[PDB]
Amino acid sequence: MAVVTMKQLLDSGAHFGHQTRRWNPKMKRFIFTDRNGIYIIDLQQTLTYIDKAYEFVKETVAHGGTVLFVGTKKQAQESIAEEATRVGMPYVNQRWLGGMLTNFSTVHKRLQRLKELEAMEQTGGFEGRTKKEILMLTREKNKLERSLGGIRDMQKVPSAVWVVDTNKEHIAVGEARKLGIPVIAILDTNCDPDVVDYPIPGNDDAIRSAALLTKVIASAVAEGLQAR
RNA sequence: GGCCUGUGUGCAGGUGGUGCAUGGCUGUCGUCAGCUCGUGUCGUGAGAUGUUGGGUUAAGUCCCGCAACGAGCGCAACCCUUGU
Repeated sequence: MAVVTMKQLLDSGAHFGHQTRRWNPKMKRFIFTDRNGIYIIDLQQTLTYIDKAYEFVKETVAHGGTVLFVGTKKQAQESIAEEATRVGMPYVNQRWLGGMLTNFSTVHKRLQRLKELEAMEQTGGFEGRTKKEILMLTREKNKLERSLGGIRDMQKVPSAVWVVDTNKEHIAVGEARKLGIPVIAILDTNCDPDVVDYPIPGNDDAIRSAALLTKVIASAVAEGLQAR
């Protein structure tokens, strides 16, 4: 079962991959052909694996669970932010700090610092805070927001992750597979299916495709919530 | 009770030794800006990362990046004096 299909999928350009000289030949299971020097992806496999991952995220969220959206790539980051802001789920789209989920104690302590600074802002304490103090702490708040702002309310150690461009975000994949978390991911030709559990073999270098895949995963988690 | 008196007894006393047994204090590299730690990660491991890289700074000062995130001692500032 899929909310979308080949037509409204390849309207974007998800069927594309990368050139024939940058690819993991584990992808052969998902290769369709080679055209214009790039490989083309088996969208039937993408549909059945979309169904797999949809059922996965649905049952996890219904049992009580959370997905971390990670799309630091420029091609996807704004869409990732949009869907994650809509559904109200944790996300990062600017940078992955090494240790977000495996040094989560420390990263959560710095989230507590962010909330302390936001309570400071609520108090509007500006007169006891000198000028360089105000400016350096605003810069620090902006750093903490750019990095962790998408997960202000996390305190989870979550149950799933949603990756764009494993090659770009190999740190999150390693942290997940080290801590025992499942990762759904957009598998392009340059990616590795051995690390991804419930993949989604689309394009990562295409903004429309990444937005579309984030949208269907967003809808899946929304229905997993509505099933509560 | 104090005070001495001696019998002495304990013992005081030693600027007598060892600063290669020691504290304390000090010098010194150097007021140089560096030295470290927790967690995480990499590595069989010693260890590495952080703390490297680009730029900037008097400065590990700060920024941008970055499997690192942070913290601490140091930097700077708080102090005195001089200058309106």
